[PDB]
Amino acid sequence: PGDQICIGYHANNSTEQVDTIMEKNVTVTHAQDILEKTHNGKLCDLNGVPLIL
Amino acid sequence: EVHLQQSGPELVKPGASVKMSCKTSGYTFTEYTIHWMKQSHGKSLEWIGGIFPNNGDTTYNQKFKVRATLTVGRSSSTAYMDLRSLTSEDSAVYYCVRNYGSSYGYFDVWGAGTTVTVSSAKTTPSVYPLAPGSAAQTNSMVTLGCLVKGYFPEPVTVTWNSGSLSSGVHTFPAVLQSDLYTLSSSVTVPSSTWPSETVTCNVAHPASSTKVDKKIVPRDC
Ligand SMILES: *[C@@H]1O[C@H](CO)[C@@H](O[C@@H]2O[C@H](CO)[C@@H](O[C@@H]3O[C@H](CO)[C@@H](O)[C@H](O)[C@@H]3O)[C@H](O)[C@H]2NC(C)=O)[C@H](O)[C@H]1NC(C)=O
Repeated sequence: PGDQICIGYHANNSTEQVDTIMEKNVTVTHAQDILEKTHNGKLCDLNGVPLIL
Repeated sequence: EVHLQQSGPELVKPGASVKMSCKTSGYTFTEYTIHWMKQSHGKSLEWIGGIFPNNGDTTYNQKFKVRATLTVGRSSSTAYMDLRSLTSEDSAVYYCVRNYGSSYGYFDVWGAGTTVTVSSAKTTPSVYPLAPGSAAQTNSMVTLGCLVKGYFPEPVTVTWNSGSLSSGVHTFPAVLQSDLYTLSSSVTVPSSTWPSETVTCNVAHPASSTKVDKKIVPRDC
């Protein structure tokens, strides 16, 4: 019957999970991966300069 | 060692196609990109292309994209280049070269050079000994000679005493005379050695399967 205003927070279709001390696998709206896990499996030149024996 | 053995000098009718080869040896074929360089006779070096053996990826220059084609025979440890529909333009020398690392690399081991000649001309020398004048002698040292005239195409190899004499020798560059090449050689020995010493001129022209010897006989007078 009356005008109203609501306070609320964001949500989305994210499936990204994150861990904490008290809880594991917490789905979260946004997360940043900070661990690199891939390499090119090759020995390469370093900044335009290796001696391969 | 890091040797790169490449194809032998070639002649192509204008409009035809060549396929010079470069055989790798002494290192692991599959670790380095092989490239081709063209040098317009005594002028400037041009980059043609590169190919990495292990998977056969190619990298071309704008200029040669069309006319050129790098290929690689992994079992053969061999890199090939193919030039299609040639002109006078392509008459120059082609070097098969190993570049060290990638896009930002230096060419460390350069091959000999396959030299291509593009002319409609037929394969064609004649060797003439050069004994000094009957009444004139250059003092302490006698200059002797050998004349190669009227042959095509380049090149020819001139040796003195099957190669054992390598000292006073000058072999001059060939020149074009009535659309044929002509060159001369000059062996210089001490006046006492000649005519006592056997001075023979050994000339070879692969393109015609010709090998000739001429002995310098003093002036019959
Ligand atoms: C967050 O949830 C993920 C997904 O369930 C958890 O990873 C999963 O952990 C289970 C074990 O509970 C893994 O099962 C295992 O699979 C191997 C495959 O060889 C097999 O030997 C058994 O079935 C074994 O139980 C499952 O593979 C794994 N899934 C993925 C994608 O890694 C993870 O444990 C959870 N994180 C926390 C903090 O609980």
